[PDB]
Amino acid sequence: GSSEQELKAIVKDLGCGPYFLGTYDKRFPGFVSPHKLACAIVNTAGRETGGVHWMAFAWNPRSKTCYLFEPFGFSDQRLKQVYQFEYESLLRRSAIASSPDRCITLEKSTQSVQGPNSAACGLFCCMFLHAFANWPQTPMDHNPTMNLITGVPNSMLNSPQVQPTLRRNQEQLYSFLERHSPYFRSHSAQIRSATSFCHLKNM
Amino acid sequence: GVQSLKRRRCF
Repeated sequence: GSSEQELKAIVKDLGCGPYFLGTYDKRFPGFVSPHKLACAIVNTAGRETGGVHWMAFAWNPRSKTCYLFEPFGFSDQRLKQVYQFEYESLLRRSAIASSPDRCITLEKSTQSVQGPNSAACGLFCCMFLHAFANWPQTPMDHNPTMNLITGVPNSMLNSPQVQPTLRRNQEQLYSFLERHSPYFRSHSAQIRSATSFCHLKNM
Repeated sequence: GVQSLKRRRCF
Protein backbone atom coordinates (compact mmCIF):
# COMPACT_ATOMS: atom_id res chain seq x y z
CA GLY A 1 0.00 0.00 0.00
CA SER A 2 2.19 2.85 1.28
CA SER A 3 0.65 6.33 1.02
CA GLU A 4 -1.01 7.64 -2.14
CA GLN A 5 -2.64 11.03 -2.75
CA GLU A 6 -2.89 11.14 1.05
CA LEU A 7 0.16 13.23 1.92
CA LYS A 8 -1.51 16.25 0.31
CA ALA A 9 -4.44 16.06 2.72
CA ILE A 10 -2.18 15.33 5.72
CA VAL A 11 0.39 18.01 4.82
CA LYS A 12 -2.49 20.51 4.44
CA ASP A 13 -3.86 19.44 7.86
CA LEU A 14 -0.39 20.02 9.33
CA GLY A 15 -0.33 23.72 8.30
CA CYS A 16 2.16 23.35 5.43
CA GLY A 17 -0.26 24.71 2.78
CA PRO A 18 1.43 28.10 2.44
CA TYR A 19 4.80 26.41 1.60
CA PHE A 20 3.83 23.10 -0.08
CA LEU A 21 4.39 22.74 -3.83
CA GLY A 22 2.79 19.25 -4.04
CA THR A 23 3.81 15.65 -4.58
CA TYR A 24 6.07 14.84 -7.51
CA ASP A 25 7.81 11.86 -9.00
CA LYS A 26 11.59 11.72 -9.53
CA ARG A 27 11.33 14.43 -12.23
CA PHE A 28 10.68 17.15 -9.60
CA PRO A 29 12.09 20.27 -11.40
CA GLY A 30 13.30 21.93 -8.21
CA PHE A 31 12.51 25.18 -6.45
CA VAL A 32 11.93 28.58 -8.02
CA SER A 33 11.53 30.32 -4.74
CA PRO A 34 13.94 33.22 -4.24
CA HIS A 35 11.89 34.78 -1.42
CA LYS A 36 9.52 32.21 0.12
CA LEU A 37 9.91 29.03 2.14
CA ALA A 38 8.96 26.05 -0.04
CA CYS A 39 8.79 22.29 0.17
CA ALA A 40 7.78 19.14 -1.75
CA ILE A 41 7.31 15.41 -1.39
CA VAL A 42 9.25 13.55 -4.12
CA ASN A 43 9.22 9.90 -5.14
CA THR A 44 12.37 7.99 -6.07
CA ALA A 45 10.58 6.55 -9.12
CA GLY A 46 8.79 7.95 -12.15
CA ARG A 47 4.99 8.09 -12.28
CA GLU A 48 5.19 5.40 -15.02
CA THR A 49 6.23 2.74 -12.43
CA GLY A 50 3.71 3.59 -9.65
CA GLY A 51 5.93 5.04 -6.94
CA VAL A 52 8.48 3.27 -4.79
CA HIS A 53 9.63 5.55 -1.98
CA TRP A 54 8.90 9.05 -0.72
CA MET A 55 11.28 11.81 0.33
CA ALA A 56 10.88 15.45 1.40
CA PHE A 57 12.76 18.42 -0.03
CA ALA A 58 12.53 21.88 1.55
CA TRP A 59 14.02 25.20 0.56
CA ASN A 60 14.92 28.08 2.82
CA PRO A 61 15.98 31.11 0.71
CA ARG A 62 16.81 33.28 3.79
CA SER A 63 19.32 30.71 5.13
CA LYS A 64 20.25 29.51 1.63
CA THR A 65 19.55 25.87 2.57
CA CYS A 66 18.04 23.00 0.67
CA TYR A 67 16.90 20.19 3.00
CA LEU A 68 16.64 16.55 1.92
CA PHE A 69 14.81 14.29 4.38
CA GLU A 70 14.77 10.72 3.01
CA PRO A 71 13.54 8.58 5.95
CA PHE A 72 16.25 5.90 5.70
CA GLY A 73 19.10 8.41 5.44
CA PHE A 74 20.85 6.57 2.62
CA SER A 75 24.03 8.00 1.10
CA ASP A 76 23.84 9.49 -2.39
CA GLN A 77 25.52 6.36 -3.70
CA ARG A 78 22.97 4.06 -2.02
CA LEU A 79 20.12 6.22 -3.38
CA LYS A 80 21.52 5.68 -6.85
CA GLN A 81 22.12 1.93 -6.37
CA VAL A 82 18.97 1.04 -4.33
CA TYR A 83 16.51 3.43 -6.05
CA GLN A 84 18.18 4.71 -9.32
CA PHE A 85 17.58 8.16 -7.92
CA GLU A 86 19.79 11.20 -8.44
CA TYR A 87 18.92 14.70 -7.10
CA GLU A 88 21.95 16.58 -8.54
CA SER A 89 19.80 17.94 -11.41
CA LEU A 90 17.01 19.32 -9.26
CA LEU A 91 19.54 20.73 -6.82
CA ARG A 92 21.31 22.58 -9.68
CA ARG A 93 18.03 23.88 -11.17
CA SER A 94 16.90 25.03 -7.71
CA ALA A 95 20.12 26.98 -7.02
CA ILE A 96 20.13 28.57 -10.52
CA ALA A 97 16.52 29.70 -10.19
CA SER A 98 16.40 30.62 -6.47
CA SER A 99 19.84 31.80 -5.30
CA PRO A 100 21.29 35.16 -6.50
CA ASP A 101 24.78 33.59 -6.30
CA ARG A 102 23.79 30.17 -7.78
CA CYS A 103 24.87 28.50 -4.51
CA ILE A 104 23.17 26.72 -1.61
CA THR A 105 23.84 24.57 1.38
CA LEU A 106 22.52 21.03 0.95
CA GLU A 107 21.51 19.64 4.32
CA LYS A 108 20.56 15.94 4.25
CA SER A 109 19.60 13.36 6.81
CA THR A 110 22.25 10.76 7.50
CA GLN A 111 20.13 8.59 9.83
CA SER A 112 17.22 6.22 9.58
CA VAL A 113 13.95 6.83 11.39
CA GLN A 114 12.01 4.16 9.43
CA GLY A 115 12.21 0.39 9.83
CA PRO A 116 13.44 -1.56 6.84
CA ASN A 117 10.06 -3.36 6.49
CA SER A 118 7.95 -0.27 7.16
CA ALA A 119 5.67 1.38 4.55
CA ALA A 120 5.42 4.65 6.48
CA CYS A 121 7.92 6.69 4.34
CA GLY A 122 5.33 9.16 3.14
CA LEU A 123 3.97 9.73 6.62
CA PHE A 124 7.51 10.39 7.99
CA CYS A 125 7.93 12.99 5.23
CA CYS A 126 4.73 14.72 6.34
CA MET A 127 6.11 14.84 9.88
CA PHE A 128 9.37 16.40 8.71
CA LEU A 129 7.49 19.05 6.71
CA HIS A 130 5.48 20.07 9.81
CA ALA A 131 8.89 20.53 11.47
CA PHE A 132 10.08 22.57 8.46
CA ALA A 133 7.00 24.77 8.39
CA ASN A 134 7.38 25.52 12.10
CA TRP A 135 11.20 25.57 12.52
CA PRO A 136 12.63 26.37 9.05
CA GLN A 137 16.15 26.89 10.41
CA THR A 138 16.30 23.57 12.32
CA PRO A 139 13.85 21.10 10.82
CA MET A 140 16.04 17.94 11.15
CA ASP A 141 16.30 17.96 14.95
CA HIS A 142 16.25 20.08 18.10
CA ASN A 143 12.60 20.96 17.55
CA PRO A 144 9.33 19.77 19.19
CA THR A 145 8.22 17.57 16.25
CA MET A 146 11.46 15.78 15.39
CA ASN A 147 12.33 15.44 19.08
CA LEU A 148 9.57 12.76 19.10
CA ILE A 149 11.56 10.31 16.96
CA THR A 150 15.20 9.09 17.07
CA GLY A 151 17.41 8.45 14.06
CA VAL A 152 19.95 5.61 13.99
CA PRO A 153 23.07 5.27 11.78
CA ASN A 154 21.97 4.12 8.30
CA SER A 155 24.62 1.33 8.51
CA MET A 156 22.50 -0.21 11.34
CA LEU A 157 19.17 -0.11 9.46
CA ASN A 158 18.78 -3.91 9.55
CA SER A 159 20.35 -4.50 12.96
CA PRO A 160 18.00 -6.29 15.42
CA GLN A 161 19.46 -3.94 18.10
CA VAL A 162 17.71 -0.84 16.73
CA GLN A 163 14.40 -2.26 15.54
CA PRO A 164 12.49 -1.27 18.71
CA THR A 165 13.70 2.33 18.32
CA LEU A 166 12.40 2.39 14.78
CA ARG A 167 9.09 0.75 15.80
CA ARG A 168 8.69 3.36 18.59
CA ASN A 169 9.41 6.08 15.97
CA GLN A 170 6.47 4.73 13.96
CA GLU A 171 4.20 4.69 17.03
CA GLN A 172 5.11 8.33 17.73
CA LEU A 173 4.55 9.22 14.07
CA TYR A 174 1.00 7.81 14.11
CA SER A 175 0.14 9.44 17.43
CA PHE A 176 1.57 12.72 16.10
CA LEU A 177 -0.74 12.46 13.09
CA GLU A 178 -3.74 11.55 15.35
CA ARG A 179 -3.14 14.74 17.31
CA HIS A 180 -2.70 17.03 14.27
CA SER A 181 -4.58 15.61 11.23
CA PRO A 182 -8.37 15.28 11.02
CA TYR A 183 -7.75 13.41 7.74
CA PHE A 184 -5.46 10.90 9.47
CA ARG A 185 -7.95 10.49 12.34
CA SER A 186 -10.82 9.73 10.01
CA HIS A 187 -8.69 7.20 8.07
CA SER A 188 -6.67 6.01 11.08
CA ALA A 189 -7.17 2.22 10.91
CA GLN A 190 -6.83 2.03 7.08
CA ILE A 191 -3.62 4.13 7.03
CA ARG A 192 -1.98 2.23 9.95
CA SER A 193 -2.69 -1.04 8.14
CA ALA A 194 -1.38 0.15 4.77
CA THR A 195 1.79 1.75 6.28
CA SER A 196 2.59 -0.75 9.05
CA PHE A 197 6.00 -1.36 10.60
CA CYS A 198 6.43 -4.88 9.16
CA HIS A 199 4.21 -4.21 6.07
CA LEU A 200 6.93 -5.21 3.58
CA LYS A 201 8.58 -8.00 5.56
CA ASN A 202 9.67 -10.88 3.26
CA MET A 203 7.91 -14.18 3.72
CA GLY B 1 15.42 13.73 15.24
CA VAL B 2 18.04 12.99 12.60
CA GLN B 3 21.60 14.08 12.22
CA SER B 4 22.49 15.67 8.90
CA LEU B 5 25.43 16.45 6.69
CA LYS B 6 25.94 19.90 5.17
CA ARG B 7 27.55 20.62 1.81
CA ARG B 8 28.09 23.95 0.14
CA ARG B 9 27.21 23.64 -3.55
CA CYS B 10 27.64 26.24 -6.28
CA PHE B 11 26.48 25.85 -9.84
